[PDB]
Amino acid sequence: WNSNNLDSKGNYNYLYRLFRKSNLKPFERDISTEIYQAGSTPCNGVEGFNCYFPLQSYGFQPTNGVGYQPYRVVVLSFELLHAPATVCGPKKSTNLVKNKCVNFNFNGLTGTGVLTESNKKFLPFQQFGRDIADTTDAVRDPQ
Amino acid sequence: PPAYTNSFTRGVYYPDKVFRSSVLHSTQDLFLPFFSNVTWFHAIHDNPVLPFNDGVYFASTEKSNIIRGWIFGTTLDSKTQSLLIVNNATNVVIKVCEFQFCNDPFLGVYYHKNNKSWMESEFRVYSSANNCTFEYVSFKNLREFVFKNIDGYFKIYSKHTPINLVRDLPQGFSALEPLVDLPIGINITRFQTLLALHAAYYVGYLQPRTFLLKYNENGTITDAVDCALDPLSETKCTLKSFTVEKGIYQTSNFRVQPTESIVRFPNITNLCPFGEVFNATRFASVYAWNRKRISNCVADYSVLYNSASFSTFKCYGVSPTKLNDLCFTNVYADSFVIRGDEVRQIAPGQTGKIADYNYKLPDDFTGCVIAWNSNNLDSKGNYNYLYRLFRKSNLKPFERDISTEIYQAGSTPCNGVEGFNCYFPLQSYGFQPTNGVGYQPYRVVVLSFELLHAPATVCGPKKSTNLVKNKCVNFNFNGLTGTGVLTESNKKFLPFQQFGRDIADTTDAVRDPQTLEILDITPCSFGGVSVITPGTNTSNQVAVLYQDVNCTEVNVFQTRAGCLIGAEHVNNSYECDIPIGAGICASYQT
Amino acid sequence: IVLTQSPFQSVSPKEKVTITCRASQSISSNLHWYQQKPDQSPKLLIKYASQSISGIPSRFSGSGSGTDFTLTINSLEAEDFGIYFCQQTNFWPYIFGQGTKLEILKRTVAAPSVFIFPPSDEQLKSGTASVVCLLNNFYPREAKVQWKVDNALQSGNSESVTEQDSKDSTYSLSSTLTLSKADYEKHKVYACEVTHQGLSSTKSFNR
Amino acid sequence: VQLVQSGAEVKKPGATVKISCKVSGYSFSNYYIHWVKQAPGKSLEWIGYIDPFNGGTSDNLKFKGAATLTADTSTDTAYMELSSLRSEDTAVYYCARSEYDPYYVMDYWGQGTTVTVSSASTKGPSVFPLAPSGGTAALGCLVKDYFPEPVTVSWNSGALTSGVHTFPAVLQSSGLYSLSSVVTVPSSSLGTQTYICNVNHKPSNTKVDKKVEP
Ligand SMILES: *[C@@H]1O[C@H](CO)[C@@H](O)[C@H](O)[C@H]1NC(C)=O
Ligand SMILES: *[C@@H]1O[C@H](CO)[C@@H](O)[C@H](O)[C@H]1NC(C)=O
Ligand SMILES: *[C@@H]1O[C@H](CO)[C@@H](O)[C@H](O)[C@H]1NC(C)=O
Ligand SMILES: *[C@@H]1O[C@H](CO)[C@@H](O)[C@H](O)[C@H]1NC(C)=O
Ligand SMILES: *[C@@H]1O[C@H](CO)[C@@H](O)[C@H](O)[C@H]1NC(C)=O
Ligand SMILES: *[C@@H]1O[C@H](CO)[C@@H](O)[C@H](O)[C@H]1NC(C)=O
Ligand SMILES: *[C@@H]1O[C@H](CO)[C@@H](O)[C@H](O)[C@H]1NC(C)=O
Ligand SMILES: *[C@@H]1O[C@H](CO)[C@@H](O)[C@H](O)[C@H]1NC(C)=O
Ligand SMILES: *[C@@H]1O[C@H](CO)[C@@H](O)[C@H](O)[C@H]1NC(C)=O
Repeated sequence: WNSNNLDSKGNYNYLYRLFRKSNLKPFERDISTEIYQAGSTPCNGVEGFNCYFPLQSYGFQPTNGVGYQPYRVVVLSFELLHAPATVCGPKKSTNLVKNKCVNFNFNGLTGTGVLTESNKKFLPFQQFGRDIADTTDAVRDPQ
Repeated sequence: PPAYTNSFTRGVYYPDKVFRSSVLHSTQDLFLPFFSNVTWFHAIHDNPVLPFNDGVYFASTEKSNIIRGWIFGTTLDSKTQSLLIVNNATNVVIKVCEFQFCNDPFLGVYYHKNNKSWMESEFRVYSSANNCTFEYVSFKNLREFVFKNIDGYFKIYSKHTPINLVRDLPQGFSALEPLVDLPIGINITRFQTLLALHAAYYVGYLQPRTFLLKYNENGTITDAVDCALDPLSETKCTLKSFTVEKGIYQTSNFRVQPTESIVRFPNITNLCPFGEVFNATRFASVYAWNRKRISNCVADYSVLYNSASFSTFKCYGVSPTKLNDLCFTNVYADSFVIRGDEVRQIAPGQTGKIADYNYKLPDDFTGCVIAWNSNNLDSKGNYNYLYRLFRKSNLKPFERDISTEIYQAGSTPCNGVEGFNCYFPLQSYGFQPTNGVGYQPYRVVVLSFELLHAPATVCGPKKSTNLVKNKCVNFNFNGLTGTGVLTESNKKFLPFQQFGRDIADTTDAVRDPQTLEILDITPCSFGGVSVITPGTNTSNQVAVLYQDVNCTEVNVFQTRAGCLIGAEHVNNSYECDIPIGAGICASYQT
Repeated sequence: IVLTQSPFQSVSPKEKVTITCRASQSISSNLHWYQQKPDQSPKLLIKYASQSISGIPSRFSGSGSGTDFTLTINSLEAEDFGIYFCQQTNFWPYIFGQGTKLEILKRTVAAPSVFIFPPSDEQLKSGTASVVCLLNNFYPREAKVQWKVDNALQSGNSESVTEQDSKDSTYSLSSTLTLSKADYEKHKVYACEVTHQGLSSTKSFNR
Repeated sequence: VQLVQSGAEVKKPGATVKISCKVSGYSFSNYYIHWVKQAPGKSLEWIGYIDPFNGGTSDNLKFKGAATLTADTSTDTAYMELSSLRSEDTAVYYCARSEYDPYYVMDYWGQGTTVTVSSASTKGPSVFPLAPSGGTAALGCLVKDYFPEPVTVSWNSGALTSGVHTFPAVLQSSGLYSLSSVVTVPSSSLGTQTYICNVNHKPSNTKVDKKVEP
């Protein structure tokens, strides 16, 4: 969404990296204050010819064009399935029914089967069971 | 000094939360390889930084349980979060709390009073704590952890097991379940444990091995087999079995990797038109100048040293000397003659009569600009070299403006004729030999080369590999690339020809351009690996057969079927038992 | 693309010295001359070969003809003489002259001032002995230090500085002779001979 | 008007050295900077001229040190780095102002940058007195076994000036340096006024005091 009507006053406190010696890996934050060195001579930490401080900040004015109007980008990041669910939709845990064909979801794990009582014995930290075929054979009622 | 020891089988864990039973499940994950070399430590009478690598297998044998703490992270100045772990009197206590580290954090221990060891306030690791993005609270014995960062997850696996050995990691196998899983996300390149100061402990380094795991009926790992460990274990990874029955098994393949490379272009024959630019008869004008494609040429710049040479030699982008090593992609010589003072105006970001109007270098320009006097030739005067006095604005990057539309200072239309407020935009330099040194005509050539990111047409002044024989190399001949064993060969080309070939159209023979000679080619080696074994019930010893190779690139023996290793040849002849190839048959007995 | 200059230029006061800058193959209209005094950055006396910067003596002159450039200084003065360089111009980067050391003779001749000092009582404590012969105020510059051990020459441990300009237009110099503590006490006389123009002196002391 | 340079850097063979020359008193961007080396007892050797506005350079081929001239816009401080150092590269490095066109003069330099590429490490001097024997007495402090040059010996920390004559150094047979400094003082003052030398060797960080008595 646009921060142009609030953050822009412009605003030098919102800064970006103009140079990096490579391209970032996923969710890799570079907090290093190292100058970008474009020469062979050591910058020694200080600017000069072929020495540029790679971290630059666009001044964001409300008069700046739509291209320069600062936008606040929040990227939601979620892990999908196979893991215990913390963020959950407006779905409250249903009752459980046995010996009857049911669609189901456990902890985000989804499938369709006939849920029964079973005597196979998990180790405590475990979640799923599985069969030879990499099917989901046996699950533990989380609650 | 850090002393090593033998990891044995320790460091296998439950790679996820799945349950299984009586199944042998291959998995590929970061592990502590079997029998790897493991660093070893003390607390006696010692807690250095260690590289975090991709993770750690930590273990500490204990009686009095002195090794209670861990400090992880990149910096240790608090610029990040540093995970902290403090185990206090059996109470798990965990923090990612950020604080400014002291060099030598520790725990205090005082002898023999009502509070045993005391100094459970000792606790100077640092000045003070600021941010906490997490919080939690809660030789006889051995304690074993595994610490690795993935997906912002620092995972902790543990076994608290008793042992009887004083000296070293007990030899025996039990596998680690996940204790916690704090997804702080903070990276860790280094760490420091935390000790109680009046305790042996280990550090291995996780590595991306492939294991074959045995989940028992209860769903516990009783066994693991490291694939890359050795010949016999590669087999079990193919069969998904812990008992490999008698007989030969193809497991893997080996591809002999090449030595370095061979780039070969014929000498002296591929020459770039540098003189046809530098020495060109009449340079095009500065307002319309010659852009001559320079490509597909070994750089001749080394001949340029002996000559009348240059009023200036100026390389804006890169070093002029490294050109010897610097092979190009797009080189376009910008050829024109100008008045003396205006070689100055030729440079990225210059503002002048040349730079703004009849010729323009971009601000990002990279290349070697080259200017020299024509006062000895182009001067006689000479009005033929002409310039652009007027333009509506500055030029775009490398703008060639020939436009002869009469420049107009006023709004009243000139209709394309000269007069008041009507000026011919293109003015000529008269060149008189006695003109000032800044009025002398200078012959300018601007080489624009793009440096990297593209395949190379202009070849470096050297850019030449010597030639090697009978040794697998990765070769390039006159743009032909291939990897093989280059040998002498008797097959005789026709003169005009280039490549020999074969029934498969695959490259077979080649001709060395710099000196004509007929070189064969040959694939690397290949052949499959084959593990000849008696049943794992009899022995764990195996004899490896490299198929269809000569024994170099590897107790060795050469066969008809390939290079055999680890089986003693026998002149006696018995019944064929384990069939190998071409009559060679192996058996286990003496 | 290569230019050479006169190694040395010996002349007498008021006389005109001319120092050639000889540039092989093609030469350029421009050239620049560098006066260097010892242990100092050379000083630019000439521009385009045709011009001297302000404050530079107008007695200094330079020019060129054919491929030859010449540094011509009229009426040399005792402060003037120094090392000379000439720039190449355009034609790829500039090879300066090999240097031209200018001397001005006719200065008066005087004997070196010799002060010898023995090895200090601190030196002998650590086992080194240096008999130090100190030379001042002699012209022109040559000296040969012959150390007389008793009456015998020392053909070893003979350290004599090279002669250089002083601030007085004299020449200051030093001669150091290293000996062992025993050797310093094993001989009667340690004599520094300094032979100047064939006329050397002596300053040997007894332990 | 001024060219201010980095200090004397002494390095090993195969090491690297970068060296600054700062511009003040004139316009930095308007003037290129030549760079001229003078080897010991040798001629002016031109390594490169640089531009303030552009980061490219023309390089005399000759010695190859991967030499890159790098100036600075804010400090007007022109670096010259010489890498892949060799014992030949021991020399004085003169930054030299230039024009912004074909015209090339240097009428003003820095003082020059003395640099030593040597496999021998810097060593501190061993200072020793010289005892005084027309009514005057000559005493001095003999400095021996130091490296590299120079060394500035004073007397009474600038309180004793008249009579102090600094004699040029010599590199003796062991690969080390020797100098002498003697002051000439009257013969009545002996013992009633303390005479003290203060020895300064910059690369080796050596400050030593001594007292000269009869
Ligand atoms: C979860 O909460 C319910 C309350 O309705 C309780 O009956 C159940 O035992 C709880 N299970 C766990 C694992 O906390
Ligand atoms: C074992 O230690 C030796 C040095 O003692 C080292 O050469 C070797 O690489 C180590 N093992 C492994 C698998 O790296
Ligand atoms: C252990 O640590 C917690 C704080 O992390 C503290 O409250 C507690 O008193 C400590 N000791 C014991 C015995 O729990
Ligand atoms: C599983 O654990 C139980 C302990 O309750 C033990 O009796 C049994 O032998 C174990 N089974 C296997 C296959 O290890
Ligand atoms: C141009 O010709 C001259 C001789 O007239 C020669 O020295 C120089 O190398 C030539 N340059 C090129 C680029 O061919
Ligand atoms: C390569 O150079 C050698 C001598 O340097 C010469 O004999 C040979 O003919 C050259 N090859 C070609 C293709 O010109
Ligand atoms: C195979 O090994 C098992 C033990 O794992 C043993 O009991 C059996 O006797 C062996 N059989 C043969 C034929 O070697
Ligand atoms: C192996 O190489 C040797 C010489 O290197 C040769 O004599 C032998 O015939 C080769 N054998 C095979 C099978 O290539
Ligand atoms: C077989 O006999 C030959 C001699 O005829 C000998 O060279 C060879 O080594 C023998 N083979 C073995 C496996 O001992």
